[PDB]
Amino acid sequence: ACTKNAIAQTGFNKDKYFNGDVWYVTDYLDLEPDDVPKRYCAALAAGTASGKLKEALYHYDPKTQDTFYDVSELQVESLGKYTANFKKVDKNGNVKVAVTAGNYYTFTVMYADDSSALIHTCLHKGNKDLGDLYAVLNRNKDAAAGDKVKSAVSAATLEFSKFISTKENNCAYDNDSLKSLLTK
Ligand code: HEM
Ligand SMILES: N[C@@H](CCS)C(=O)O
Repeated sequence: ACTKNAIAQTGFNKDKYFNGDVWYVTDYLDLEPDDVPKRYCAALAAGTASGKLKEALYHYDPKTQDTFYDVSELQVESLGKYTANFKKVDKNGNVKVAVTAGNYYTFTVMYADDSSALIHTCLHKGNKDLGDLYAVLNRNKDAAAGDKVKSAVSAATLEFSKFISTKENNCAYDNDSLKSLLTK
């Protein structure tokens, strides 16, 4: 279960974050890691399509090859805090699993600038029991975390040394599909 009420960045710039470009997860902190953690790579595009906030997600497990995409409309709870009903889609946006109540994640932007971000997310999916996840994002895949985002990790009272890096995972990313999914 999730346990954190993450605080959104003061002065969060939504238009800059939701600009249609891609964010890569470079490091993450899972508060309830499984006994045997599945080391996935992940990226997202966040944008506005016809006035609606949207996110497209990409997950890739470089060992199992499991690969899946999602698209969500985001609903606003407050500035920088969203609730997202996801639908699983193929890379082209064709629906594989429809939106359903109880399948959603919350998403809080704790820090963001031009090139980096720190987010919190809580996933709810069926009758699964999932926990909090923090993620460091960068506009450049596998970019080393800079001082601004690392300081934000500290200011959130988290220890960056506890985060798991994706940068040495032999990750590959379908960024063109992520961008085009924003309309789907
Ligand atoms: C490296 C970072 C991440 C890892 C290691 C990771 C891992 C996973 C895993 C193992 C699952 C399968 C859950 C299950 O069904 O048992 C999953 C699903 C999911 N994750 Fe992540 N995740 C990451 C980042 C993110 C981010 C940043 C978001 C939201 C912005 C997100 C949203 C979701 C959603 C919505 C699903 C369910 C998709 C579906 O069933 O259609 N994940 N992730
Ligand atoms: N909260 C998720 C992290 C990946 S989205 C989990 O419990 O595995």
